[PDB]
Amino acid sequence: QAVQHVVIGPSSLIVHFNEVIGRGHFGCVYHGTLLDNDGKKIHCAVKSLNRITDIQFLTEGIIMKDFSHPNVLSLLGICLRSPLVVLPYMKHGDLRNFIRNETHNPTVKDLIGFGLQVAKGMKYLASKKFVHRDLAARNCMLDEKFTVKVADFGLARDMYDKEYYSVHNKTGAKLPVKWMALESLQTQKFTTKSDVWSFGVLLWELMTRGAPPYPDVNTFDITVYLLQGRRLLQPEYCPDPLYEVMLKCWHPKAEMRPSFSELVSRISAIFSTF
Ligand SMILES: CN1CCN(c2cnc3cc(C(F)(F)F)cc(NCc4cccc([N+](=O)[O-])c4)c3c2)CC1
Repeated sequence: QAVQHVVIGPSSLIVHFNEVIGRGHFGCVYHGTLLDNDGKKIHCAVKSLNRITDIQFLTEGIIMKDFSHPNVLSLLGICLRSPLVVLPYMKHGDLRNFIRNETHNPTVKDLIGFGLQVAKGMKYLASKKFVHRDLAARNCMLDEKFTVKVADFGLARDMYDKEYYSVHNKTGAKLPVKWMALESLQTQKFTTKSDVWSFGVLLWELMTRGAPPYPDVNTFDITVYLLQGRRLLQPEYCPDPLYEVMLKCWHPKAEMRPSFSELVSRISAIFSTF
């Protein structure tokens, strides 16, 4: 109820409804224009929540206001007036689309840096005891300054690409099966260590420039596949030490996996060497 420090004046926001920039299960995302404190016009992304009809409990992602880090998506505010969420505009869309685009030329070193940037955002989130539960290349955003923001959390949580989700049907939980840690597929619960397993998959996505993981393994078999110790193979252009980092993320023992803080050290070292 004490949300007032996040409310945006409706006469201070223009939502360009004719320009859908995204569609999630909870509602569309539009290009918008925001009048900032300094009185300057700024681009923004506005997310409508029209699908959620009854209940409000979603707004218990309001804790995202307290989050602040260059690699985590900030909340600009909410506009009441279907409640609307106002978020920064991300020039290059989701990380995975950006790298999949053949008219783009990210270098091998760009690709590793995107990876490090995510590692830093996850480091920050881990320390605030925040578990993401759906880290993947399609859920990171890339701004004009080519800064990666970890997204799809808090008021921005949604499915923007249902292709890779299963819906549990008993709990309604949305499960991105090919990004999920082994223990998660078995117990259906998520921890920082399961975020670390997903981060590994994210890395692999980067080095393949957004190839689909385990293309020849069907969704059912994925579990025995992992139980047998099979893992994603090294991409043609992934430096040996980086692949080594991926393997650590997928150790069958969660406690055995590196922290996000260790991942920041290792990737940063790799980013500088060569
Ligand atoms: C044609 N273009 C691609 C999309 N465009 C944008 C630009 N900014 C966006 C900002 C957000 C937000 F800040 F809310 F995160 C969301 C967009 N699209 C929905 C979306 C797609 C993929 C992932 C996520 N996400 O929350 O991880 C969200 C956004 C889509 C830019 C121009």
